[PDB]
Order: sequence, then C-alpha cells, then structure tokens
Amino acid sequence: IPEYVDWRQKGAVTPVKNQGSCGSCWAFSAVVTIEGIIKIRTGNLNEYSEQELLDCDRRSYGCNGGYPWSALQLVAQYGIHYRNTYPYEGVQRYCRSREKGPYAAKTDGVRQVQPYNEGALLYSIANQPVSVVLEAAGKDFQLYRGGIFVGPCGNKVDHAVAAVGYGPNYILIKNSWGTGWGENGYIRIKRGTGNSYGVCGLYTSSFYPVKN
Ligand SMILES: *[C@@H](C(=O)O)[C@H](O)C(=O)N[C@@H](CC(C)C)C(=O)NCCCCNC(N)=[NH2+]
Repeated sequence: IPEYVDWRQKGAVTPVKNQGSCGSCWAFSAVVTIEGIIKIRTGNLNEYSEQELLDCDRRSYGCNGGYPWSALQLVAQYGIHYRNTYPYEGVQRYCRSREKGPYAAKTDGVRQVQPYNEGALLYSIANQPVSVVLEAAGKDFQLYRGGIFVGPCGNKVDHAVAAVGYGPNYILIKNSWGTGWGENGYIRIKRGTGNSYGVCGLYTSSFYPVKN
C-alpha cells in the first residue's frame, strides 16, 4: 500500500459537517464511509442521510449515542436516502424511510478491521474510508487547531469519526464538528508510536461497508 492516501483528492469525500450538540457522531461516521464506497464503486459522489440512521437504527440510542456497526448494517439490509431527501435536524424523530420513497443507495455488508492493529487499519484505508473511534473528551483534542496531533489523550474512546487517508506519520480523520475546528474540519493523528491502542484509542473499533 502507498505511503500517502487522501480520499479527498479522489473526489470521494463530501464537505465537512457539524453534528451539533446531538450525540449522533456514530451516524456521521457511518455516512462518510457510505459516501466514499458509493463514489469508489459507481463514480458518483453523493451526500447521504445521517438523520435517517439517527431515526431508524433501532440498535442505537438516537442523540444519546450509537454504534457505527449497526448503522452500517442498516444500510446493507435496507439502504439509505440522499441527505437532501432526509436532511439533518439535530434531534431524533420518527423513522421516515418508508414515507420518503425508494432508497438512493444500498450496500452489501459490513466488515470489522482487526482491532489494535495499525497496519490492518492502514490497509483498509487504502481501499476506502473507514469508520473509527477515538477518545475526544480531553481538552487537547477539543482545542486542536492543526498539526500532527500526539495528544495528550487516553484510550477511553467516546467519539466516532472517519479515517479518509494517512501518511508516514499520521492518519487523516474527518470530524463532524464543523469547518472551524482543526484543519478545516480534519485532524491528522500521529501513528507509528507502537501503542497497540493507537493514539487516543484510534485502533479500538473500526468498520467499513462492503459493496459489490
Ligand atoms: C458520539 C458523539 O456524538 O460525540 C456519541 O457520544 C456516541 O455515539 N458514542 C458512542 C461511543 C463511541 C462511538 C466510541 C456510545 O456511547 N455508544 C453506545 C450507545 C450510547 C450510550 N448508551 C445509551 N443507552 N444511550
């Protein structure tokens, strides 16, 4: 696999979003990976609905948190609507998938990256954007402005984001805190430290969609 990956340069990443106060990171994270694999497989970059996952993933807890895995499983079982059809409201409401017509996109399954394994995660990122989790509660992460982030941070993961690239010393992360945070909404997190957890627990739980 190459020394640099950046799915933005391939036209596979939509603009940075702001989840707001709602605990919907898990849905934002999943949607990044759907937007990416549909571009890779079909050639078209579309925005898909975080709100649909927020409302409709019965295994998750709406704005009280959730699971990227079960959100990705939902898209493989049923599908997902365009963001324009089902825009983001920042609050969980009733599932409205059936009222909004046929699904826009569908995937075929979900896979987990082998946890606590840096190379396995890089391999997956070389193939497509990946849903990953990290510990975002620390002030250092909250206040991040730029550069390759080394912490300080623990491994008590609490925030789902998306890995959309990497380089020799970092993994490139699309966050859902708006374009004013970090590097126009992104953070480069240090890699190669030899800690099996990853910096900020980044290797704890990573999933990606499968699309034939
Ligand atoms: C993430 C965010 O919006 O910043 C959000 O808090 C979240 O989904 N957290 C997850 C954990 C990360 C993905 C590692 C979470 O807590 N998931 C479990 C379900 C939510 C907690 N339980 C209940 N009953 N609400």
